[PDB]
Amino acid sequence: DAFVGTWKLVSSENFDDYMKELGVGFATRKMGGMAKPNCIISVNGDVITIKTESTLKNTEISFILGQEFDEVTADDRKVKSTITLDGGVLVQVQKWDGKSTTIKRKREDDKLVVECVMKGVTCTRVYERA
Ligand SMILES: O=C(O)[C@H]1CCCC[C@H]1COc1ccc(Cl)c(Cl)c1
Repeated sequence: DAFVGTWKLVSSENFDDYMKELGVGFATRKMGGMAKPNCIISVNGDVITIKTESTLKNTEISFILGQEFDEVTADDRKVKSTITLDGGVLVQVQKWDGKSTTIKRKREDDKLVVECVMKGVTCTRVYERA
């Protein structure tokens, strides 16, 4: 839709702090921090696929909106994830061990903007079309 495409990371603010609040260790933070992934979003009927590709680590999720699914995150958390579409924003919550984080993906001009919150920490990542 507005989201379908191949997107390349162009900016990131507060991602180290976000990863620290998730409990990610120093080695993984160091690798994730200077990664510049691509994010490839596609849709086939009810099923949306988001692939994240980078030199040291790739991930993929496929989901139906509103249907919880199991996910292994890039930092190896085992989470229960739910994604909905709200006012044109893809809103993802991850739940594990009584904790949660939310990841909002939105389209703004030429940007795919990703806002990630864990407790008091807010990270903003911007992708542009490859
Ligand atoms: O920008 C995003 O898509 C956000 C979304 C939420 C998880 C956190 C980010 C994913 O972050 C990384 C960062 C580095 C690597 Cl190498 C990989 Cl596979 C994922």
